[PDB]
Amino acid sequence: SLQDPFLNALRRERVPVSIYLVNGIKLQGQIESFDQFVILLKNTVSQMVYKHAISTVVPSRPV
Amino acid sequence: SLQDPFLNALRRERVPVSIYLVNGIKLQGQIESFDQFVILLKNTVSQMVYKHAISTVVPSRPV
Amino acid sequence: SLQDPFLNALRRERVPVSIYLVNGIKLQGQIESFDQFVILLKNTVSQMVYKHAISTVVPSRPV
Amino acid sequence: SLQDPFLNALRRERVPVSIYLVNGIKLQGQIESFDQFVILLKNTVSQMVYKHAISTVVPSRPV
Amino acid sequence: SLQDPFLNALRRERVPVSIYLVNGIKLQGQIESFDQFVILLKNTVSQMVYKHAISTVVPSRPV
Amino acid sequence: SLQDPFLNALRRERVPVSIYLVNGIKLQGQIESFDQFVILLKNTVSQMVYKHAISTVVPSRPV
Repeated sequence: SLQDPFLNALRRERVPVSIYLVNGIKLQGQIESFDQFVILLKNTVSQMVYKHAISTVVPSRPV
Repeated sequence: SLQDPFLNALRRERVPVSIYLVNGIKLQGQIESFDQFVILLKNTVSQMVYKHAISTVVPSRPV
Repeated sequence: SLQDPFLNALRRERVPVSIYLVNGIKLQGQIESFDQFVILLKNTVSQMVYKHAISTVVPSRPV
Repeated sequence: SLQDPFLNALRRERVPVSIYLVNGIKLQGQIESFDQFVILLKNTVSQMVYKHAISTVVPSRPV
Repeated sequence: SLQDPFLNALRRERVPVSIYLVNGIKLQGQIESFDQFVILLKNTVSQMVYKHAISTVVPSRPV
Repeated sequence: SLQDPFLNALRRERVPVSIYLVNGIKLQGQIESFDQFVILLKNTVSQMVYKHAISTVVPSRPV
């Protein structure tokens, strides 16, 4: 399983990520937390993103 | 695990939220209730939103 | 479970609803019936709507 | 399950239906066959439609 | 029960098909292979199409 | 199944692929890794792509 270690790295390293949604919208922030269905992306406020609506998670720099 | 405590906080605190749909539409209101598949968003009327159609849930202020 | 009591109320009360689809289209009618996957929306004819394509169900008045 | 008796009627009665897709596209023809995942819509040729891509099935007249 | 015989025919007969995606995009080629999640569509190269992203499979002539 | 051998080939051969997303976006890079839900596409950085958001995987040359 790749998803947990990948999201976990981005979390620990408080890396600025771009979460791209299935509709094309680009969300940005740091990954605050995550579970099986959602990812909490912190920014001005924490927003709960559903994984099912995420197409791709792009770190802003190598990890 | 994240989703339930997160939606639960927004509920108790009767916090104005913006639910963004996969189609880009922004719904607004307070979270009245929720289960495994839907979230009741109260406004002028209660509307049943399917989670599968939700991309992101954004509280209008920190919690 | 919120979905079943919610759709059930709209049914019994023969309330005019607007079913919004993931593509943005707004369907209208009364909820004739429903099961795990589809909702029968009566109008001129009964049309079978797949829940997976529904974003939000909006009653035309409080219930 | 409402889906099977509903599609079955449309089949037996060889009723002209409009299948609306999640992308907004309107397909037309008669329902030739169907199973748990797909519907064969006959027209000039039989096309296999995935139910997951169908938003709504609209008969061209009451049944 | 319909999907396998249908794709199997298109395969054996090496029939030019149009695979329409949920996003509207039209793919073309012959069905090289398929299992239960994805379809190999041969063209200039073989491309793996996810069935979940396919709305409709349209043969270019009757079968 | 064919997904695993197909992605595995593209991996071993470090073949430039185009992953097309359900939103129309074309991702490019080499397949670094993959599991049941996601594909790590290496580029400038590794990005985690959800398979559910992938429509088609197109190698840049035959394999």
